[PDB]
Amino acid sequence: GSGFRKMAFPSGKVEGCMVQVTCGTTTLNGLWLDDVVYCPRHVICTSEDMLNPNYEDLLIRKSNHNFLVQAGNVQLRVIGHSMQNCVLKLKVDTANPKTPKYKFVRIQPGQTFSVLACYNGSPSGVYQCAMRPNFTIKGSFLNGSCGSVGFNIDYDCVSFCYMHHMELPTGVHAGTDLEGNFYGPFVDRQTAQAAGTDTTITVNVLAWLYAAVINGDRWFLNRFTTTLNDFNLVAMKYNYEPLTQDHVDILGPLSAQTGIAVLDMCASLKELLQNGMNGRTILGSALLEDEFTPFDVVRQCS
Amino acid sequence: GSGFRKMAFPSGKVEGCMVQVTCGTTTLNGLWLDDVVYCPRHVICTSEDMLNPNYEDLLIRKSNHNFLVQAGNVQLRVIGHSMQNCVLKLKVDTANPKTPKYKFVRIQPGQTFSVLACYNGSPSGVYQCAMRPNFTIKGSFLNGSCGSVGFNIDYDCVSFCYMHHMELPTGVHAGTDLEGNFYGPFVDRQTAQAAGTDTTITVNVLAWLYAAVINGDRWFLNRFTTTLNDFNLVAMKYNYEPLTQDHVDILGPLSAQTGIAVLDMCASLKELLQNGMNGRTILGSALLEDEFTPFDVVRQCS
Ligand SMILES: *[C@@](O)(c1nc2c(F)cccc2s1)[C@H](C[C@@H]1CCNC1=O)NC(=O)[C@H](CC(C)C)NC(=O)c1cc2c(OC)ccc(F)c2[nH]1
Ligand SMILES: *[C@@](O)(c1nc2c(F)cccc2s1)[C@H](C[C@@H]1CCNC1=O)NC(=O)[C@H](CC(C)C)NC(=O)c1cc2c(OC)ccc(F)c2[nH]1
Repeated sequence: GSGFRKMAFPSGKVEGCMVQVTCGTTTLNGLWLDDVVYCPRHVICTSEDMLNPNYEDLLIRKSNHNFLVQAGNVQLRVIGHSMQNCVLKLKVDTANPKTPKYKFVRIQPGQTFSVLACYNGSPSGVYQCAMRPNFTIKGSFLNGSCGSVGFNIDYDCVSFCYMHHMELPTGVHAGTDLEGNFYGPFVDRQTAQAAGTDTTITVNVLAWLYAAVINGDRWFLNRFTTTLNDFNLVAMKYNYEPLTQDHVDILGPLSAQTGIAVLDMCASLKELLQNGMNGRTILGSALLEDEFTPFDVVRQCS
Repeated sequence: GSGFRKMAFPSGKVEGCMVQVTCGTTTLNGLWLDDVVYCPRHVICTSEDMLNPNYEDLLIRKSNHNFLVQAGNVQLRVIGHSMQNCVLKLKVDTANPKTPKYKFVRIQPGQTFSVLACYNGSPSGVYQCAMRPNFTIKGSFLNGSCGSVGFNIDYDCVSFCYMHHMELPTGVHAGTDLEGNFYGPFVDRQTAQAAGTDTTITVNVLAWLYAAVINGDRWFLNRFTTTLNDFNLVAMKYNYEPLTQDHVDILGPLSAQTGIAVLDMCASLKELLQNGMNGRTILGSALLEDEFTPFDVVRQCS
């Protein structure tokens, strides 16, 4: 009721769409919706192609009949293929009977989603992640994970937002939306790529402070307010992400529920940043949590 | 390498089993396997009853027609009912086509499982919990969550280990196995109930220290070793469970993968208990985490 546990969405509706896609001996995960399978285009790369592939040229050598698509051990015959940015669309001869109501959405930095981690078309586990401000995710992914998807569920409709492509040297992860456009500055090639410096997701820290208040932990409230501009300028000095107008908007329901204005909570956070945690804790921890969204708090705390 | 997240089992095989069970104005969740629906017996209760319910009496006072079972928006027909401890078994006349392979297990304290949180028969979220040494679980359960289940998945077999009954005043949770026997000293009546004192699950803290090493977080390591007995003396002083030789053996794979002997890792943990974490974090946490088992770590980190 107030465990503030990271909670994933139930994965069944996505489990019902996971397939494997093979070229030669390279097998990736794909997403089967209606009569189309979406997967990372680099399923077509050999070891020698991967360092700087010419995807257009590599694809020229591929026919429908070189792609093995399987649902478990059942083959789906490919009847068409095209490349859209960094994903392959394979048209197949069978419409997925388990296709949920779905959309493809591009998530915003700081938003969260569930990841269904899959190996050889086979679901291994589900966890919740945030899209960091530098457009990486702190996932958990082994060899074989590429094509695993991230999603949100809204009353029976699955919003697909992420497909996995890459691990960076820092151990973080990078990927695309379901139209194949990378989040952040990354490219699908076998190089060491550097992420921007990561920042704290301010909007989620504020959600967490609201959640603390809702559960009666409110020692850190002060009597002051701030302007949004002033707060944002101070936030950046502490490696906190500035608030957007969307962020202020989504804290509105939590503001209404506690009666504490968004900018009063910002002024309370501002004092915690400047004065430190005093020694004390909040909902148990001396660490401020930044991967609980306003929506997550609303969903699991009121 | 992998990264490291609190990971639940894909919940699809359990979502296909969830139904809604109503008796009077009480609605909760049931689990529909073959031609039986399992749910918490106190669906049969109205308000007065709930303080000192005589369940045998209450159950003989019901007929099959009093039980409204719904799968989606299709009423199932109840043709039979019995009671097994705190669980009600409703025989229906239609078998569940999505019934997975399953068994019913009673887990030991320290073991983890996934919880599919449900409301009105509808899956809402999934998360990973551990059975605490005081037989509570730290979940996120609200009104309407009763009948939600916990489970592990073992090679396409679902092991059901938990059904949800109660929130304690402290905000932790209590429930039964699928045989209807409570974990811990709790009772299904409408009263405020305290738990015994909790302890930290030491074998899990060690597994998580191994996960930290595998993911490149090493500051807490030291050159020392301890005996198992001396480790246990200190552990028990700090309210940590004793580590058995069986625990040592189960950490073997992670020991091998990292080249850190179990009793070396115990010396690290002893220094963390005595000296604290001195402002640093491990895998982003400022507290020692005890809700990953050795198997959880192995399965996730190779
Ligand atoms: C995928 O699972 C993919 N694996 C393959 C494959 F084996 C053959 C062809 C295509 C693909 S996609 C994998 C997921 C990684 C694996 C480790 N944890 C992960 O999340 N993605 C990769 O292996 C990608 C593949 C490119 C998109 C073509 N490469 C990297 O993630 C990668 C390469 C790197 C180098 O190269 C010199 C240096 C440092 C580095 F951090 C790095 N990362
Ligand atoms: C269930 O979902 C159930 N709800 C009902 C119900 F509304 C009517 C009849 C039967 C049931 S089972 C719910 C889950 C709880 C609700 C809050 N968060 C949860 O996880 N379980 C309960 O409400 C149980 C029911 C008993 C088993 C009979 N009761 C408690 O959890 C409960 C009762 C408490 C009191 O009673 C005076 C005091 C303090 C307290 F913390 C407490 N908890």
